[PDB]
Amino acid sequence: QQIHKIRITLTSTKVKQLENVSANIIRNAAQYNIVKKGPVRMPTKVLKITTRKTPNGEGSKTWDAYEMRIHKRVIDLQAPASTVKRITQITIEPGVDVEVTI
Amino acid sequence: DKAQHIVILDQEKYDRILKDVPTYKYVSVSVLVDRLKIGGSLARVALRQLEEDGIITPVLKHSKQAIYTRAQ
Amino acid sequence: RKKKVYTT
Amino acid sequence: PGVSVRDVPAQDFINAYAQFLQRQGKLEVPGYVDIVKTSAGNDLPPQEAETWFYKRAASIARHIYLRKQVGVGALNKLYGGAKNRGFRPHKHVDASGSINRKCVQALQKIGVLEISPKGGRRISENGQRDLDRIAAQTLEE
Amino acid sequence: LQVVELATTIPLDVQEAQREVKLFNKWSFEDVEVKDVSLVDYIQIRNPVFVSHTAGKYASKRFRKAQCPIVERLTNSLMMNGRNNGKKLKAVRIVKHALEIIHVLTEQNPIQVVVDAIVNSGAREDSTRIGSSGTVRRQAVDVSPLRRVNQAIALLTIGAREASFRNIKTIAECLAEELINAAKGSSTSYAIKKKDELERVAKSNR
Amino acid sequence: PVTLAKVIKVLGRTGSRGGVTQVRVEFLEDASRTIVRNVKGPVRENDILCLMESEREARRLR
Amino acid sequence: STQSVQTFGKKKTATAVAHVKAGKGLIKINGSPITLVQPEILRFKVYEPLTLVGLDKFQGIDIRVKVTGGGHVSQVYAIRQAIAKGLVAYHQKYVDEASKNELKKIFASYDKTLLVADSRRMEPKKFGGRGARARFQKSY
Amino acid sequence: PLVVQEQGSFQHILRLLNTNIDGRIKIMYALTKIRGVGRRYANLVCKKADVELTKRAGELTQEELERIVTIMQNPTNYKIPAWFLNRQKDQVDGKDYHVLANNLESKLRDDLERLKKIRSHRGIRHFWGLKVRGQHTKTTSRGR
Amino acid sequence: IAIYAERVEERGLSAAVQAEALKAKLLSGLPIRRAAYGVLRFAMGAGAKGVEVVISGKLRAARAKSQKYADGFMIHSGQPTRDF
Amino acid sequence: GRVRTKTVKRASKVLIERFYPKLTLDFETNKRLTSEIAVIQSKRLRNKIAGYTTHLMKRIQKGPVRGI
RNA sequence: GCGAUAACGAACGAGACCUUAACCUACUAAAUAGUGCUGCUAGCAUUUGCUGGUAUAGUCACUUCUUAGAGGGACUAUCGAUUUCAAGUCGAUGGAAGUUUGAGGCAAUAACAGGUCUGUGAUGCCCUUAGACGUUCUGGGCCGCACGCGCGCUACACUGACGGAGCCAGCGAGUAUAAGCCUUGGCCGAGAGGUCUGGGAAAUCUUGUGAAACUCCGUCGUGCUGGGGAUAGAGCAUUGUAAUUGUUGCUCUUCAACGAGGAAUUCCUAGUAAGCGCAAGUCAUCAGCUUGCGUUGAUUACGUCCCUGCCCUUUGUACACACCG
Ligand SMILES: [Mg+2]
Ligand SMILES: [Mg+2]
Ligand SMILES: [Mg+2]
Ligand SMILES: [Mg+2]
Ligand SMILES: [Mg+2]
Ligand SMILES: [Mg+2]
Ligand SMILES: [Mg+2]
Ligand SMILES: [Mg+2]
Ligand SMILES: [Mg+2]
Ligand SMILES: [Mg+2]
Ligand SMILES: [Mg+2]
Ligand SMILES: [Mg+2]
Ligand SMILES: [Mg+2]
Ligand SMILES: [Mg+2]
Ligand SMILES: [Mg+2]
Ligand SMILES: [Mg+2]
Ligand SMILES: [Mg+2]
Ligand SMILES: [Mg+2]
Ligand SMILES: [Mg+2]
Ligand SMILES: [Mg+2]
Ligand SMILES: [Mg+2]
Ligand SMILES: [Mg+2]
Ligand SMILES: [Mg+2]
Ligand SMILES: [Mg+2]
Ligand SMILES: [Mg+2]
Ligand SMILES: [Mg+2]
Ligand SMILES: [Mg+2]
Ligand SMILES: [Mg+2]
Repeated sequence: QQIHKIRITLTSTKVKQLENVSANIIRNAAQYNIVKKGPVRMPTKVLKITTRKTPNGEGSKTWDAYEMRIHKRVIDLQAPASTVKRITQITIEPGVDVEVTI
Repeated sequence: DKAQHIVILDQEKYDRILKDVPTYKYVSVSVLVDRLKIGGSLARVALRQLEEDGIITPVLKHSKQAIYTRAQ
Repeated sequence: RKKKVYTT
Repeated sequence: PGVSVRDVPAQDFINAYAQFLQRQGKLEVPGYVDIVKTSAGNDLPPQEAETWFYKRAASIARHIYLRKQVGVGALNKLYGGAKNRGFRPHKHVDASGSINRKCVQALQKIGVLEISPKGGRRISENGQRDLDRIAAQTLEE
Repeated sequence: LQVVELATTIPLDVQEAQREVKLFNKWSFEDVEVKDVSLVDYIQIRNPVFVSHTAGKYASKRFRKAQCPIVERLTNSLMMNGRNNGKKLKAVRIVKHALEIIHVLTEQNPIQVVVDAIVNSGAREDSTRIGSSGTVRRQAVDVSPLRRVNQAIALLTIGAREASFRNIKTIAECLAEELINAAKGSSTSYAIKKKDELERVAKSNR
Repeated sequence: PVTLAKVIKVLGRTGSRGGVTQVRVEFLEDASRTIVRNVKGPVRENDILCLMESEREARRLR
Repeated sequence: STQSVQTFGKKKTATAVAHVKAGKGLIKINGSPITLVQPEILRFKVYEPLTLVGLDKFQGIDIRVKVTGGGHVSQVYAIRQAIAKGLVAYHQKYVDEASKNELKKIFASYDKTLLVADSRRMEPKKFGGRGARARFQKSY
Repeated sequence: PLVVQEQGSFQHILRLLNTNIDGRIKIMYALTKIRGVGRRYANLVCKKADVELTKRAGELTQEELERIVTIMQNPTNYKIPAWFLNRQKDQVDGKDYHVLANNLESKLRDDLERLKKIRSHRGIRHFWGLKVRGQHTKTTSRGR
Repeated sequence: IAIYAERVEERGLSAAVQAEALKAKLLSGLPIRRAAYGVLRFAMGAGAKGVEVVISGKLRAARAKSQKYADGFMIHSGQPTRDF
Repeated sequence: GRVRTKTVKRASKVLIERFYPKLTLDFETNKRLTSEIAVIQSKRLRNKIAGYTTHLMKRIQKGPVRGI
């Protein structure tokens, strides 16, 4: 249990904090001589819900079209497990959630 | 209702076909039906053999359309 | 009009 | 230079492989081929009663040649067509499973295909050998 | 005469084209005559095409249709009556077959006959209506070359469409009969009855 | 006896629905006797359109 | 390696990735000869980029394309664009640019879609009708 | 595989199962005139009788005509599947049957009183001449 | 879970606080005009670019009415309404 | 139509009255100059303001313009 | 907007703005995307070639195709015409894009007795509150059929029906001790459908959703015909406690009006109309419905106030609860 090929999966609704955490981890993986693969932009998922505007059923048939974009990025690191987890706490962000899988 | 096109080929019509089709600028399924009074299915088998017998030259080959001309 | 009427 | 299946038109290659497979006679034909319709969406059985099974097996062999581990469920969708629902709009419906499963099973006992790892049905070591042969005897005219 | 072969072999007959672009490698444009001075700029035969299917953008500006090939304008008008909209590949088949029938008959160049049938089918004066909110007040007016050309294609294909309805004669050879008769100016053909009747009414309004 | 007249000036849309256009025509031969006439279809300048009858002018249409 | 250029042509959704390598002139569609295009009535659309310049231009190069997406007709226009762009792109990189500008002149003078992808895309559908502009029939 | 001629052998009008069949119709579609014989059924009895479908009705000889009416009357005896039959799992004797021209309306009728005799809901609506399969009648089927 | 309570820095710029404050005044029987102008001036005093208050309902009268109280500069259409 | 609005017409003519010597008849040069002269919130309004300023510059060399 | 100007200079709305589609061989990377090479490997002619499989260690190379973030790119750019030489408009050239680049989202000042208390543990008041008008259980009804009307789907055939064969998208969705999701692959079954394993909480698997129109080759041959598939009889499965008033699907049989539709009237200008299917929503089951998506893809204007509706100006008014005066 030392140096491993380690995956960090990043998902969030907003891209600004996602790219800051992504760049900050990449920055810390640069000055630290750790070979890295990423970030990989997964195809963004558009969660769309189309309801009727009318609470009742009177009027012209008008519809809302709500959206919820989900952006997912995965980054591959080659480092021991202790090093990668402390990197996560350095780049902790409320919006972006992190899951680590070996 | 008035069509009553002949579907069985007798001998009087057979040699009349071989005597009339060569003297045509353009023969097709409808041309055979229109003037020889034979049915569409009987026209299609007549065209496929008349080409095999050399009397008729195939201008264009197609399932829905058979364009033929005289070979003389 | 209406008025719940009983039988049993 | 050589000849492959991909170098010959599909429509007249199958008409040639169908002719060989019928004259060879070794393909086992199930007993209901004179009764059944190819798909539940169809309304009539095939018009070429004597030869339709051979031609469909020829089509199945060629289609499997060009791909990797195609299943039998995928074959039903491929040969399926638009069903004639009376007043409701048309819809795509899959073909009959037994006809396709018997063909691939029949093709499996003639030596052209076999069950591939991770699902599907691969083409046999000899399956490539004999299809490419038929292609050569197709284009000489 | 230069019979090249590539590694991907190319048939002999199709190689006979680095020479001239003939429609359906049979129909040359070199020998074609818009036999009317007034429609030369609106019957486009200067740019040869192989197949009457270009998928161009001729509906963006106002007069881009005059730049569309004349055969492609004819095959566009065939796919009508709901069930045929968007079926261009079927429409090209009718045109390809129609030209061969026009070739075996009268032996002329099939696309020359098409040009003759279009110039002879467009009415030169149509009587437009100028009714002031209901009353009948017909007035005779002139016809522009563009509307003259494109109404000819509309009338020629409409007549062929109705002649092939519930008739053993196929649409390709109903179009051939419609085009051949109108090309030679015969009054038996549809779209020549209409053109004369249009120009006849215009004479009854001046 | 049809006469051909090239158009040299598009005056404007006339008629009740605007479907007819006033245009200024000039004859191909004998480049004179310029006449104002009405035309049904879409018209640009320099369009070669023939006249069944020549001896008639045009004015605004209803 | 060798003189290899890779390009692509596009129609509505169809995209034809052209691998114009060099060689004896091998030209295949998804591993199949162009002599076997399925739409016979449209077989001359992919023959146009060949006969316009002359088959002698393809002696030294071999082209292998992989076309996916779109529809039957939309794929034909994607293939002919990948071929036309691939021939031009090879000349710009491995031949003098005088010849590349010559080839580009004949192609553009015949059909813009040989080199320029059509920008038309499907209009989105709007509610209140079955189509982009079409609306449900109204009654009074 | 080529045009052939005949004289005096064609029979313009046929009589099968007390039904008149036009002799110039193709055999597969001529039998569909017999009520109780559809296109799907006529295709199989001709294939079971080794009568190639490329023959018109009048082309057939007497030997073939009797061979067809025998198969239609005994379908199960000619490897005709039970599920392919008109009247399978019969009400009274429980065997698979295929009713034909004159027998069809008799047992179709016998089914109607059998529904009406027990006075079921489906039988009642059949008596009224209304739709029995749950169709709405509020706005459709207003002719007469 | 841990909950922290934090004071809003600029109470005048929060429409939620201003709407809750207005309700606590209207429920005390204070007149609408005196109550409405109490949020118009409180919002602007905090530095808002603009503010508009609409109060709808019924007050002693059987018929219901709505009154708008604008002030300053207000934008209405487009994305900036989602930002500012 | 392509009628420019007032937010682009008046903002462009303030530039000419203020930075005429540094302006020119080339849109590309003008486009870069106005990114360091004005604070434009959106790129599209940048290439509009400069595109109408170029038209005015092209018009000033042919005679006097109204409003500048 | 130009311009005219007792007005000058402004604000909201419009426009700007935001989302999406179309370009980038110019950056940034990608074993959940793709490719060439390379290992290993198959078939066909042997010329070293042409088609493949395999490849999560070849511990390869690359980012064009695929994905998305930072940017760049179009501003009517240049040139011709017209114009008060102004705002502008029409043509070309270049261009991925020159109709606001295409399409949408948001959208002012006031207002309607417009529609909803049948969306709300949103509500004032009135009614009821134990034989309830609360709530629950069983069964029926909301589908009920002499009729009038509206949104639509099939069709009236040959530019077509079938029968084989060819075989191409995009928008999306998907589960656990549940209360059961998407389901390939194999095996049975004519079908509908059944069964055994496995993958996938997902660019990984379903899925290239191998969709339909479409195309080729055949049968049919103007015939209420092989168009059309109502109505009905008999039978086989699925979902569900429960299918009778057939949930739906499948098999055989019956095979009706309809032979292009009067007076009237609707929608629509470019990837648009029209066909043609597919997905998501409702959903245990049922899509002839909507919301989207893509395949094939036109005719005809690019004009006008003649009809119709709305806006502005002038005008009349005994109306202002404003002609429902
Ligand atoms: Mg299919
Ligand atoms: Mg099929
Ligand atoms: Mg149909
Ligand atoms: Mg149907
Ligand atoms: Mg604003
Ligand atoms: Mg806006
Ligand atoms: Mg504003
Ligand atoms: Mg891998
Ligand atoms: Mg390899
Ligand atoms: Mg817009
Ligand atoms: Mg009311
Ligand atoms: Mg309530
Ligand atoms: Mg309530
Ligand atoms: Mg609710
Ligand atoms: Mg109770
Ligand atoms: Mg109801
Ligand atoms: Mg009922
Ligand atoms: Mg509606
Ligand atoms: Mg016909
Ligand atoms: Mg078919
Ligand atoms: Mg996938
Ligand atoms: Mg019938
Ligand atoms: Mg039925
Ligand atoms: Mg109308
Ligand atoms: Mg109307
Ligand atoms: Mg239900
Ligand atoms: Mg559904
Ligand atoms: Mg007044």
